[PDB]
Amino acid sequence: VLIPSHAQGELTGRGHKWLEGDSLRTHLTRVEGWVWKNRLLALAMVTVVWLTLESVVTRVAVLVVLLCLAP
Amino acid sequence: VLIPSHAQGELTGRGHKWLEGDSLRTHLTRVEGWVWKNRLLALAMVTVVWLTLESVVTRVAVLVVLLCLAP
Amino acid sequence: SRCTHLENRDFVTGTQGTTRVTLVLELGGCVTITAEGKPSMDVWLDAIYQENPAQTREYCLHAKLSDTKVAARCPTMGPATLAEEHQGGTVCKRDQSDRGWGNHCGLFGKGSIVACVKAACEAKKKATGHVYDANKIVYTVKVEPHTGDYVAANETHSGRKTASFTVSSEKTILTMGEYGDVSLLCRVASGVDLAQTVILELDKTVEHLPTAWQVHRDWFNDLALPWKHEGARNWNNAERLVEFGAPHAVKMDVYNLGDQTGVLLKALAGVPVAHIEGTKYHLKSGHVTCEVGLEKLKMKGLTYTMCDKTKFTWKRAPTDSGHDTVVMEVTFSGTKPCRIPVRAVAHGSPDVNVAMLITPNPTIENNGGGFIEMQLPPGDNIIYVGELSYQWFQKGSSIGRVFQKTKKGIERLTVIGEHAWDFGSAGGFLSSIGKALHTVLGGAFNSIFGGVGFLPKLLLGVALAWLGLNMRNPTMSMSFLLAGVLVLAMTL
Amino acid sequence: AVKMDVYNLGDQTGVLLKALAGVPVAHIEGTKYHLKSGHVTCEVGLEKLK
Amino acid sequence: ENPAQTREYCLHAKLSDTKVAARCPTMGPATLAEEHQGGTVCKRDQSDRGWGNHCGLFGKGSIVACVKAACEAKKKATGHVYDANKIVYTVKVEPHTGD
Ligand SMILES: *[C@@H]1O[C@H](CO)[C@@H](O)[C@H](O)[C@H]1NC(C)=O
Repeated sequence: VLIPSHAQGELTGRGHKWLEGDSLRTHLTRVEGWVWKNRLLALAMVTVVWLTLESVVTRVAVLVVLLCLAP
Repeated sequence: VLIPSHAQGELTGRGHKWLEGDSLRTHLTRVEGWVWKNRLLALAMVTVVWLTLESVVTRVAVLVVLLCLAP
Repeated sequence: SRCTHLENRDFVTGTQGTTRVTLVLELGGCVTITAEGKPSMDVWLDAIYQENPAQTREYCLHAKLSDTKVAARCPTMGPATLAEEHQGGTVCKRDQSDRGWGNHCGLFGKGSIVACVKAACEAKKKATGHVYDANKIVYTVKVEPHTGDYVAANETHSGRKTASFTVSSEKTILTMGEYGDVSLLCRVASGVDLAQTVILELDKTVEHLPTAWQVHRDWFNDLALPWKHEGARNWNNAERLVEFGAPHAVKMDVYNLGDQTGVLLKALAGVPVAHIEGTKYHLKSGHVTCEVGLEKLKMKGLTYTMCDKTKFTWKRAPTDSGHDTVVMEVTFSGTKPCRIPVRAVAHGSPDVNVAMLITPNPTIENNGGGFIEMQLPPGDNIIYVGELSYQWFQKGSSIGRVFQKTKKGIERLTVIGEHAWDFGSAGGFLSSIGKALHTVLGGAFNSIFGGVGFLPKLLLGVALAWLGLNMRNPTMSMSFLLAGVLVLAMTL
Repeated sequence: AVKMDVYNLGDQTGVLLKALAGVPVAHIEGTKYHLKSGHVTCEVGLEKLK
Repeated sequence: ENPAQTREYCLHAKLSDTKVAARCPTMGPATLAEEHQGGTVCKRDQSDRGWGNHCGLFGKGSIVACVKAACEAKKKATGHVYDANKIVYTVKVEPHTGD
């Protein structure tokens, strides 16, 4: 079984709607779930910033991407 | 409201399990979700390859990551 | 021989001297012990259960909502309260409406509002968890010897002896008829890690679902569902199924999230199931390091006569066993009991016995006998049961069965096999160091990397390998080892 | 080897309800299927008012 | 007022008439009459028959199971569409009468 969400549509809305206050904040609780429960691996992410190729623009574009990879 | 999966857990097994040929392939079918519904984006990632990058090694690390990030 | 019934079978030799075989009995597995001078045994982990164990956090999947009570106030006229805000089993959320004048407030603005429901649970939708106490857990090892009889799955074998294995409970001397006896030194808490093993139970009376599962405890206590213990009238975290919207100046409406069963069932993707039989909560996966002594055993019926070579009849034709061995069933018609002159030749003008007999000294009893298992080299072979003979072309290969034993040995090394380096017996600079090289490796790779997922197991490892490519110091270029580790170790 | 067991995936209601994050709701007053959000263009003539 | 409707989806499958055909590895992969109706789900597979279930040979025992995938009561995810023939946009206008 697969269902993707209705994040694709997000068509209208000026009446009543669903949990859009906590829809994008589902993922913001997931990734913080990857942080607060895997603190050793969360501190493993620092070894890419100040040790590997720290080119200015391509720091955050690797960091936030790698944090948001883990579903 | 979110229950995390057993992507995380994965204790043991010589008995019977739920979906071992689909746990890895739920995400692969979701990629088919971001391809079959988004054939225009299937064309939009071509211009990533041959017109912008010129960085043959890192091209796969762009394409695959930008597909898997799409939930 | 119950080991013939299922695919996951392991053969363990016994030399002259080696009498205390340390096995690792895996659930849904079967180990055939062979020994030069001893009759062959079949020892297996049969069941892992505990009768009505201490149940942990229950959960609610489908919410029952009734007596919905909403009160609203003006902004500066004493924000809204209810008597059911503080009652048990109630979910409330304080909010602020937009009070106009039809709802009759003297002022505009953000008048406070609250909605409360008697958030009970729907019947028989409880996701009940259970944990195994090591003080009262029961491992079960049934030992069947190769009697030469054959018994199917519908029937139970007579000589199949059974011993229960708890902590009030050490090692069993099983009376194996006239074969001698066998000892089963098993260990209780050094099987399944019972601290991080939670038996999830949904409605067992629902027909088309597995009865129980086996989930990780830190996974189990990080669920965002309403939870309680046994006998609790009310729930904790009951607000994780009940949702509210914005109000419209008088009422905020309540919207249940319905049933969340399938959300749980998707979330058990790759979890071993478990069985419930009344009071017993069996497992369907697991392992145990039972040291089995071959000490009291002796070859039964050495004093028996030899059967007539003429009077052998096939009750059943030979065939491939699935484990690159040959099984069969003969019937002797003359004087019983006696010993069966089983030999197999190589079909190269041999008159040479190549019958690596799994069951040594096959005998015909007065009530049965004839089930013979043997391993053969590849090619044409003739298996002589006395003067009775039959052609056999063995489908295996010369290195194919060795490659099959390595194909066993690799898939043995699952998380069962991560612990199971004691499948031999005190190898010293082979097996005891085999524990050392893999326990500090797999154990450290269970502290971290346990709770990461197949996607980062297949991508973060290759990313760290790619950082091995993009490395300044050539001395620090041994972070390319993470390619060889993280793409191979935790990818099976 | 005898009984390949078949397993339902149970109810998938909440699964679908997690897929409706950001949806506008719609009321049903029996016969009518109301929307709660939308848009239209109208023209308002006030020359016939006083 | 009650438009047309599209694809419905059943969120809770009602399984019934669950039958499994199995055969010894070279003893004819078994036909089932239950495959040939709609609302039935079947899947072929290769198990490993022993002599614990009364065969003559071992190997890849052919096996297939079937069910009748009905639906549960009022557990339909009914999709609708619009026909502009019966669509109504209601506009109420209220002046300022002083009340
Ligand atoms: C057990 O024995 C009977 C007697 O012949 C046999 O017909 C039956 O198939 C067996 N039971 C099962 C479940 O296979």
